[PDB]
Amino acid sequence: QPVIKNSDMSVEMQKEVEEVAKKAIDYCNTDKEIATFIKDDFRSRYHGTWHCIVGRNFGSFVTFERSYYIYLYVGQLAILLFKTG
Amino acid sequence: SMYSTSFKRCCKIMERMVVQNDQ
Amino acid sequence: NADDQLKQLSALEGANGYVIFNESGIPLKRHEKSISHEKAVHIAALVSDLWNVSKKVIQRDLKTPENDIEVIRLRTKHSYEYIITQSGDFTMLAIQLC
Amino acid sequence: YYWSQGDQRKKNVTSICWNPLYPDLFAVSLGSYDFTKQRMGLICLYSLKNTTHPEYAFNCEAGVMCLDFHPKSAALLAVGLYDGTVLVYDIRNKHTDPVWQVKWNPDTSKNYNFYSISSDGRVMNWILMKNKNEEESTLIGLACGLCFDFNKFEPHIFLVGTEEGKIHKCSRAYSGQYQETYNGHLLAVYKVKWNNFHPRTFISASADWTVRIWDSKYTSQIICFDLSMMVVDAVWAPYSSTVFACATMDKVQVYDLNVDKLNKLAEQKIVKQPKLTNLSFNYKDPILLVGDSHGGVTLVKLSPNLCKSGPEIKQTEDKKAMEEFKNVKIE
Amino acid sequence: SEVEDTLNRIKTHKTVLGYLIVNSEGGVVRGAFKDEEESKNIANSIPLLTKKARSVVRDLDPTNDLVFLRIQTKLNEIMVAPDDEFSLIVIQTKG
Amino acid sequence: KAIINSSDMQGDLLQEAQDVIQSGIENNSAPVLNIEAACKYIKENLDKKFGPTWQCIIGEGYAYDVTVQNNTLLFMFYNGNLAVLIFKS
Amino acid sequence: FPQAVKDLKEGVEKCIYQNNQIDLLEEYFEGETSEHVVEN
Repeated sequence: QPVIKNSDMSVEMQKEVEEVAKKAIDYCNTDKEIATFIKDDFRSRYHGTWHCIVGRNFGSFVTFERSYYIYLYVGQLAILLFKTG
Repeated sequence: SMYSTSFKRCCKIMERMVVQNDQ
Repeated sequence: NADDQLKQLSALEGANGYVIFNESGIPLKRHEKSISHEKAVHIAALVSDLWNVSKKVIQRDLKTPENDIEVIRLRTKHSYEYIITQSGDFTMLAIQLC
Repeated sequence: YYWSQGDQRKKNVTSICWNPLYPDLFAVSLGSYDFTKQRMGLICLYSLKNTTHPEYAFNCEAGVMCLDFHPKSAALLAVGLYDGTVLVYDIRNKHTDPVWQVKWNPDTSKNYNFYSISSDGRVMNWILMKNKNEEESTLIGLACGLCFDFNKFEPHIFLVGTEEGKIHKCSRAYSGQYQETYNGHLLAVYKVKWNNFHPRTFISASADWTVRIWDSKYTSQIICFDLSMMVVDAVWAPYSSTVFACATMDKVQVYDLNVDKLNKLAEQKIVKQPKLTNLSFNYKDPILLVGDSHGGVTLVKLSPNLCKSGPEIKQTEDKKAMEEFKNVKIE
Repeated sequence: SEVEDTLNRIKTHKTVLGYLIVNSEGGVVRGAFKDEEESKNIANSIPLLTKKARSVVRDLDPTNDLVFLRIQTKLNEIMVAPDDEFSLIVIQTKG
Repeated sequence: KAIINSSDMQGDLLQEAQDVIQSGIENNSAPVLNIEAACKYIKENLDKKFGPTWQCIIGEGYAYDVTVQNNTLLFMFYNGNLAVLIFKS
Repeated sequence: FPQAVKDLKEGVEKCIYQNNQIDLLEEYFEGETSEHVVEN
């Protein structure tokens, strides 16, 4: 059950975020593998440089491109995806 | 020394490696 | 299969904190948070991920697939006992005295 | 179900005992008739939760009997050899007459005395801190019987049933201080125990299948009770009930005098293997353990006969007074 | 020598089906298995889960170490004795 | 009680990083504190001081995997059990 | 508001009681605490 907490993308790119997150959950049990799945997926479909953090007790402060940021909860995991470069 | 320490571990290892669930 | 049995279960001597959590990772009832609420949350999340790893392994290369977890009861002697009992929706955990 | 047959398919159980230091630990002794097997003599040790086979043993070609353990805790092991000698082993480590009985006398200050009755009757006793144990220390008491029972409260006093048909008493100060004889039924008695309860009550059982309640305070016995198989092992049960048991020929006859008359309260034949040998009750659970003449071990549990919990406990002194009343009745 | 004695006693222990002595690595020194690749996947990935297990048993606090991991399944029995250099696993019948 | 665990940058910036995490603790030192406000403060201070593209992270049990510029990375521990990571990208 | 949720929660009682019994059985591991007896 994805729960978006702070997103910047358009609704389509957000939907893609949650779909790729659901797929990564279906396939990979380890957070690193999930994050690499998401990051490589978005870096491949779009072009540039994406970064994805997956955690449970986590705060940060990052710069990011405009409409290229999401902070959400899929199931019970904290996914912070963004594009820098 | 490593062989003897592994032996000391393996002693109790076998000890409660025999004790399994029973009625 | 009722709150009467649940109260009996709480009355089971030797058990310190019971933790029932939906597979979503939600501790519904408890007796461990009754001592510290920050314990069962960490435990439920961590052990749900552990049970996912256990699913991977119960489905990896030696354990035939289509075989599910039945009960994973662990025990750290002199520390505590921690039973995991998977369900289709729930997961019964208990922190008993070893 | 732990039915041990380590070798002992051709052996015969001579003794079974438990450990107070480890309440879950039991040691058995057997005698073998077939020398074509592992070794000679026997002392086997094992716990209740350990594998059926004996976990630890002591290997040698020495026939060993008269086995007893260190009184404070299982740290030293004593054995009375068949040739009258005595040996002692550190547990925390890898004569023209045999000895009949052995006992530790616990002196907490140091090592604990050793008493061995020989097969002629004469008693020996000594102890030495060096256990490699040297029988140079020794004292001898003029003793006529074989199985010497000691007074629970006052360990210096002892009694015995002799083949001459009497039951002698004496003590440690003089071997000739008190040389009268108990004459409850005046028979050749070969077994003695003591009621492990409040009184100074003991029991002595003869070759003529007669059991005898030697109250230390009396010269005439209390209840001259009577039953076949009283030559053989007798025992006080580790319950609040004053339960008695005799056992031969894969058959145990059991008395609960706390709930019924002197007739046998239970009896059981066993078809597992013939000719039951020595037994053991532990206070913890009624998993009674027994050996066979074939050397094997077995156990059963009959919990309904555990305890009655009202009449056995505080009415037992009243019951001994009632036995004395039955004596006044005999008169 | 004690590794030899314990391997010997495990072999003496009836109801064992597949013995598995590994080092702290994924090296099966000896194995009573019909196929070795099966034991390979285990003696490799099970040490990974054992690293996870020591991780969590210390995540509690450095109060105890993983002395054993003895699991019993419907079909058999996976005894695992974590050892300093070794790991003593055996597939037995769960009797 | 600063316990530096992994260092990559220069000792001056080390000292200032410690001072800034300390000041953040004092800015938020109460059971109602959140590590997020101190994180904002750390990152923004290190921006306005040593340049942008800083990143502050605070917690005790977690697992990061991030890309960092050389001589711009620090991770450390507190007797108060505060594991603090900072890095420039 | 779902009471059937609480009923499904209570349904775990059988497995939970069996697991309590299993934990009681597997309470204490074998203790072989180090001890030295006169070491002579």
